[PDB]
Amino acid sequence: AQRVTFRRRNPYNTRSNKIKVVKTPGGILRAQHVKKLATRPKCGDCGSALQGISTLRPRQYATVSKTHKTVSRAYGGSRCANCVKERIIRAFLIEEQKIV
Amino acid sequence: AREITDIKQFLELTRRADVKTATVKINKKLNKAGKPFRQTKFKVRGSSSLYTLVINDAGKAKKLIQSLPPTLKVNRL
Amino acid sequence: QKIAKTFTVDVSSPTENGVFDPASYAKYLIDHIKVEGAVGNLGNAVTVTEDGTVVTVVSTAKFSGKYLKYLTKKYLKKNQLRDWIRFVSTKTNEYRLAFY
Amino acid sequence: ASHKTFRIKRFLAKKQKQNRPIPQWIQMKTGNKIMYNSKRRHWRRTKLGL
Amino acid sequence: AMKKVEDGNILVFQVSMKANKYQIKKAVKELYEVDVLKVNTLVRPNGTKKAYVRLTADYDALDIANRIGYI
RNA sequence: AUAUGGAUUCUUCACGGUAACGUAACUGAAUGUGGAGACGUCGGCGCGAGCCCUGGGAGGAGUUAUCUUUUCUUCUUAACAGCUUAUCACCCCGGAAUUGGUUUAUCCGGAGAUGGGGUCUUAUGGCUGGAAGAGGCCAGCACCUUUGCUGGCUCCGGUGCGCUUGUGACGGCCCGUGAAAAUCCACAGGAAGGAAUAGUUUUCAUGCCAGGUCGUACUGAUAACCGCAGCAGGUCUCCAAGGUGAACAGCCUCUAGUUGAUAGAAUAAUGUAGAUAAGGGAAGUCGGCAAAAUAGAUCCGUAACUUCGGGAUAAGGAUUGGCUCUAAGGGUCGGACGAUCAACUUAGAACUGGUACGGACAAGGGGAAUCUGACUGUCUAAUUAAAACAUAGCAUUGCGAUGGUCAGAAAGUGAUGUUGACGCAAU
RNA sequence: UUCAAAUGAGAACUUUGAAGACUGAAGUGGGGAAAGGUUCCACGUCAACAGCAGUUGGACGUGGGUUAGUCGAUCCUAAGA
Ligand SMILES: [Cl-]
Ligand SMILES: [Cl-]
Ligand SMILES: [Cl-]
Ligand SMILES: [Mg+2]
Ligand SMILES: [Mg+2]
Ligand SMILES: [Mg+2]
Ligand SMILES: [Mg+2]
Ligand SMILES: [Mg+2]
Ligand SMILES: [Mg+2]
Ligand SMILES: [Mg+2]
Ligand SMILES: [Mg+2]
Ligand SMILES: [Mg+2]
Ligand SMILES: [Mg+2]
Ligand SMILES: [Mg+2]
Ligand SMILES: [Mg+2]
Ligand SMILES: [Mg+2]
Ligand SMILES: [Mg+2]
Ligand SMILES: [Mg+2]
Ligand SMILES: [Mg+2]
Ligand SMILES: [Mg+2]
Ligand SMILES: [Mg+2]
Ligand SMILES: [Mg+2]
Ligand SMILES: [Mg+2]
Ligand SMILES: [Mg+2]
Ligand SMILES: [Mg+2]
Ligand SMILES: [Mg+2]
Ligand SMILES: [Mg+2]
Ligand SMILES: [Mg+2]
Ligand SMILES: [Zn+2]
Repeated sequence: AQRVTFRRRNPYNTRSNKIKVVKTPGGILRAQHVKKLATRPKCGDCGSALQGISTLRPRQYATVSKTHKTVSRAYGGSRCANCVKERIIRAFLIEEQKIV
Repeated sequence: AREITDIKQFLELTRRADVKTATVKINKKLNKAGKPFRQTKFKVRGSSSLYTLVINDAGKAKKLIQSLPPTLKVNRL
Repeated sequence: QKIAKTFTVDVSSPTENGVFDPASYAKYLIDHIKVEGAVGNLGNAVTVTEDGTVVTVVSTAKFSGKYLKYLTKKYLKKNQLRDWIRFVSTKTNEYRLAFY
Repeated sequence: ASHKTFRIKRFLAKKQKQNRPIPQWIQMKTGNKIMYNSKRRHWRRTKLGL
Repeated sequence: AMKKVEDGNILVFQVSMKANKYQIKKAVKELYEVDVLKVNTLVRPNGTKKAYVRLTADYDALDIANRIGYI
């Protein structure tokens, strides 16, 4: 039945003032301010979420290694595999049609 | 804040030139369904991280305590 | 799967003053310990021995230190000994009566 | 409020120091006719207008 | 303030309103020949600035205080 | 700022996996492209966290005429870090009508379903490090004392249309489709820079230095703000225990907080506030003003009229406590049936009483018509809430931009206009 | 609201203890945004103020108190200026 308070000066329930209730090693309940959840990067062509890419706030990508931000393929962290497949098939067939 | 499970890398940390202090913690815990055993923890204070090695066998614990470098500040309990 | 549990009660201090009777105290537990229901179902499941200085209870049934303290407090109140005798625990499942 | 600019806090500091009684030794000076501080302020009677 | 000297190894000073933490640390080192761990500052309600100066472990604040002249 | 280790290079700028993609690293200028920042509301469903409820055990307290293996209370684990953990999505194999799969909610499949085997986001959870050395609960000892010492325990479970909150996949709605920018990252591109007795990567690990300035006390209101005041007024928001019950209703209690508002004595009239009345029942009064009556839930039953949606809780009836029982409605586990565990939901039957039972609290009066406005909505702050205003619908009027309507003292000046007749403007 | 003790020249009103009650988690609880500006805390202390009282106080006198690389401001842009 322990009640909690905000730990900052903002007294309103905005998107940047969300809290979670946790229990401390001291045995009491205390509010825990939580950052807004991240959004997965999306494919450039179809707009679907990219597989194999970490989900973080924009500034946090500068701290992680490059292996978390790309895929070992052309357009790795930009376009998904299916859209890359469509690009290659279209490129080959159109250029062949140009010759004929 | 970091745990190591290999003794070979533990001795390398004790001579990293930035380590000056260490502590030994003895814990009296119960195993799955047997008699109580003494558990010891070796904690190395690095510049950025604290490394903890935990071994549950007292026979190997005694050897590791002796093998610690003589120039390292070791705190017992 | 029902290994016996031993409870030891030391009455050395109260009997020294002579205001306590260890034999009667052990007999009270015989006629008041409930086991799987009502009183008197001690089918070689609860035994309360006596040697003149300590009280030993060994039970293979539902018994606990809290229940033992509960029955001991009832006996002390019956004989008006709450103002002198206190049921104190020294170690796990080992107890004593303090005269103070 | 707890949130205050530097200018406001500096203004409040001066008003605190001006709110004090007149020293007694000044009243014994030759040709002295000053008796009490006529500009005394209480926080609940007159507001600073700030 | 005297409690922080003997116990916390911290010297308390009144400083000019125009001085920042860099200047306070520099001034203490040359005035009293001591090393400074860190400096915390605040502006008092009367319009003056107070600095909490903590010396390094190699120095004792109490020995500095009685050498300055205040005990 | 910089060094070492590691990685890489004589095929100069890494390898594995059919693939989804994996990793401790693993050159990338101009320029270009893309992503994150970055977004409405309502509904049910899944999952998580805290809280609530509860079993065993280890301590302390309370009650003890009698009863109660009883009543109350303590049993906790931060940021961060390592490993692991997922609906959705995607990949490979395979080729489907006797169509199958599948949500509470009907959608999906030869543009490749079901099924078998894999990949990925880490919301979230688990274990470990942080970390028991802390914190919590007790016991045995010293003592004006600067105030202490030594001991133990701090454990293992269950449950859900629960409450609060977060989140995921979906669904409904619009002539309404529900910010911007700073900032960070990836890719495309290939300008340059580069090895053999030698170089390069500070997007891998470790190590070194620094992080200024201003705010920070307290009240936040029946006494710290505004109303001339320590004024029954006014003033934005977060946290939210148990019982009764549909319930953030009323009523009682735990934690915490108050016990403040000039008092004493007496009990006349008249008042203010709260109440009850024999018989009659609106005869009172401009007028049923005021008050009374009705009230929850279950079952039965329900007219004229109607824009077919309503009217409707129409109207009008019956039942309701306590106690002892019965019947039906589920999960999981080794393969045809058993064992075991855990939810309040509904229906029915006996017995029982001063015939009482939504027992306090809570809680619709109804019917037959006329005038008027269609409806919801809106205004005379401090005497008027209405039939007044608005509204959808209907109709008229101007205008094709060198224009209509309107603004400005003027202007190399403005609104409609990020507009173009399914528009703007004026009635 | 009541009893007793303590303090004091003086106590229906201050302090401590005991008892009886209320707010009943959309609180008379625990934090804040505006606004106020030292009202915060201790010691001393009662002429005036707290529409009775007063030994008490948000009163009077004298002092003490607000510590940040991580919470805000600072930076960005919104209608607009
Ligand atoms: Cl302030
Ligand atoms: Cl009267
Ligand atoms: Cl009409
Ligand atoms: Mg903000
Ligand atoms: Mg004052
Ligand atoms: Mg005021
Ligand atoms: Mg500061
Ligand atoms: Mg504060
Ligand atoms: Mg004012
Ligand atoms: Mg005014
Ligand atoms: Mg209910
Ligand atoms: Mg009557
Ligand atoms: Mg009658
Ligand atoms: Mg009449
Ligand atoms: Mg008449
Ligand atoms: Mg009426
Ligand atoms: Mg109307
Ligand atoms: Mg409505
Ligand atoms: Mg009016
Ligand atoms: Mg009116
Ligand atoms: Mg009209
Ligand atoms: Mg314009
Ligand atoms: Mg009430
Ligand atoms: Mg009450
Ligand atoms: Mg005060
Ligand atoms: Mg008075
Ligand atoms: Mg007086
Ligand atoms: Mg004063
Ligand atoms: Zn794509």
